[PDB]
Amino acid sequence: SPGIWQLDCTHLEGKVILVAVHVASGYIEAEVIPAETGQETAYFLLKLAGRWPVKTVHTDNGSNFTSTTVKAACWWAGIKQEFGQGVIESMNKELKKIIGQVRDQAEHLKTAVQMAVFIHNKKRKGGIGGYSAGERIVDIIATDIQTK
Amino acid sequence: SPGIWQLDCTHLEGKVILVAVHVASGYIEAEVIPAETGQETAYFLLKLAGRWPVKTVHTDNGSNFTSTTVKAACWWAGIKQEFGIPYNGVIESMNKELKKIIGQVRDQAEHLKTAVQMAVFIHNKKRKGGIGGYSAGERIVDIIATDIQT
Amino acid sequence: QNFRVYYRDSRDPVWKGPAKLLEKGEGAVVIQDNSDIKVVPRRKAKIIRDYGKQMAG
Amino acid sequence: QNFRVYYRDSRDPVWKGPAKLLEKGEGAVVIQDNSDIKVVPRRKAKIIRDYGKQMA
Ligand SMILES: Cc1nc2c(cc(C)n2Cc2cnn(C)c2)c(-c2ccc(Cl)cc2)c1[C@H](OC(C)(C)C)C(=O)O
Ligand SMILES: Cc1nc2c(cc(C)n2Cc2cnn(C)c2)c(-c2ccc(Cl)cc2)c1[C@H](OC(C)(C)C)C(=O)O
Ligand SMILES: [Mg+2]
Ligand SMILES: [Mg+2]
Repeated sequence: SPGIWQLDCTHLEGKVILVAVHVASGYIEAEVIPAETGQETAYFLLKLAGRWPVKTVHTDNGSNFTSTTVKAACWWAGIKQEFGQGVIESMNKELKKIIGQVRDQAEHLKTAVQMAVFIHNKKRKGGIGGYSAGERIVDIIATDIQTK
Repeated sequence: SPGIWQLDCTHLEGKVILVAVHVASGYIEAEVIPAETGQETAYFLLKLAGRWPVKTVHTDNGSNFTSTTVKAACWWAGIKQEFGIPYNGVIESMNKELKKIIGQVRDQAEHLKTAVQMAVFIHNKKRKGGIGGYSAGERIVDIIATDIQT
Repeated sequence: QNFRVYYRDSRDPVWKGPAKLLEKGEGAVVIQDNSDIKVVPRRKAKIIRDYGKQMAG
Repeated sequence: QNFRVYYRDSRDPVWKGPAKLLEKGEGAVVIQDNSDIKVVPRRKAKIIRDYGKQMA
């Protein structure tokens, strides 16, 4: 569906990176959070749900994702949580690769993280008719709106 | 036109709110920033530019928007900066409507930043006409989608 | 307008919930977690309304 | 012309730029702001390339 996201935390440095991936498109959003806590994850989730359609989030059983703060956010925004595909592991590694390629272009890791998110979402697949991840998610959502 | 944004700062409860509005759609993004500085504004812009097509950003001449940190971000990302003429709207209307929504939902959260994101959520998902209208979130997606097809 | 409550019991740091809201008083909130009804000081309870979900089903 | 440089000239805290990059050495960077060429200590210069732009 155009609302299914996968969320996880990764680490690089000694800092915490919260990563979100739109499963259908490969589009990602990430951010360095001061601590791997439910409060930070909940604030991250509220922001995401206000930018994109977030109907279901898939996460592991980390305490930050099971926190009451995240359950509150999901209730307020109407998000169904699924704690049950390696779509996210395939992306967290690709985020780490891009970060390394561009690390020297920024002092702070958080700056490099956003550069990597930028590059990953805007690249574009080389072939005939190729699209970027950012274009795929927009297309997926656009078509869903027409069927309303 | 599908890549024109307006950015400005507004203030509530002694805190700084950085607001970005997609002019063609009315879609907004906002965030309480620890300080009204170029570094915070530049980091905000990099995040925005990685999520949406940001080709031209319109701002006033506030020190945070004229900072070399923001010019660096625009150069790296390919964003054209357009500074207003001193002593000369779309975003000021949004700063007002964002504070309206913020007030309506303020009691739903302890922190202003939580209320801010609640207000951004509500503004982007509302729907104009009601029932048969479209939301700002849908309009921007439509604008970008049609631009992609061409 | 369905509300959900998350709370902490006195002398217990573990936040609990989701719980249903039965009444909201000035200084206390009456709730129902599973089947057990509880009176929690207003300061130890977070009442969450599904407001966002109602904004566009 | 992929690179642009923002720098501090002296004990002036106001960062300057954009400037063109002529060379980047181990300890210094030679740049050109408007028409004046300048040699700036590396720690007082931020070299930015249009890398994001070059991706789509
Ligand atoms: C720490 C830093 N300092 C910088 C820049 C640019 C400049 C002239 N300065 C020096 C400066 C500091 N204050 N003032 C008034 C001037 C940048 C930068 C901006 C955009 C891009 Cl695309 C890449 C780097 C970063 C960057 O951090 C940010 C994004 C600001 C949180 C980083 O992590 O290096
Ligand atoms: C400060 C706070 N504490 C909360 C909640 C919920 C709960 C059970 N707690 C208590 C709790 C449980 N563990 N810890 C470490 C604290 C929330 C909230 C979450 C989602 C929504 Cl939609 C509305 C409020 C906020 C909210 O702030 C955030 C979003 C977290 C930055 C606010 O500003 O109130
Ligand atoms: Mg994990
Ligand atoms: Mg202003």
